Amino acid sequence: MDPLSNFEHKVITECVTIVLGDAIQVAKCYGESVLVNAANTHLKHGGGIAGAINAASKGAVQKESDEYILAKGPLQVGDSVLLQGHSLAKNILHVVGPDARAKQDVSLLSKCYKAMNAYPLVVTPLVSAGIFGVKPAVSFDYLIREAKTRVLVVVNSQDVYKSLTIV
Ligand SMILES: Nc1ncnc2c1ncn2[C@@H]1O[C@H](COP(=O)(O)OP(=O)(O)OC[C@H]2O[C@@H](O)[C@H](O)[C@@H]2O)[C@@H](O)[C@H]1O
Repeated sequence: MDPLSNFEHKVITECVTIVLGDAIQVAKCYGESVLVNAANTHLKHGGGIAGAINAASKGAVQKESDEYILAKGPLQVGDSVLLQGHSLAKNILHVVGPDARAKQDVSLLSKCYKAMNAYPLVVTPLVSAGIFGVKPAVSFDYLIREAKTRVLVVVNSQDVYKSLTIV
């Protein structure tokens, strides 16, 4: 009855556990979880996890996101918005990490990860660690520092996983 017994994982803190795998697969195991999307300011879900989440939703995520942006305008870097879960999770928290390519302030990861504490169980990638160019260890450091809730941080690369878990 513990989904983590079926996954390669390491307990990091009493709050945070890191899992090697696919964040969408992990979130599907926890019906009351919130799944984080590593988004951009306009919720245009291209290429990384965001595109996978949109594909998993058969486009419904993008349609919702389109509507949201036209109603409310774009997010600022470091902001987040809770949107529907689309049967992937209870809800999807779209979080806008800093894009190092744009020279944005990496410390805005503090705000990103703080936004997760509103929810009792969160499944998240390492925000800003892919297309956005922030080192996985930097992103993980922020998460570890900020977490005050149950967080499953999920990494799809064994190489990233081992870089973060072997001490
Ligand atoms: N399904 C997944 N499960 C877990 N980890 C994942 C998954 N897919 C990607 N990753 C990893 O999650 C981290 C976050 O990577 P990105 O998705 O590229 O996120 P980010 O760097 O915040 O870039 C966001 C930007 O990319 C676009 O998808 C998004 O529209 C935005 O423009 C990276 O280490 C990436 O390899």
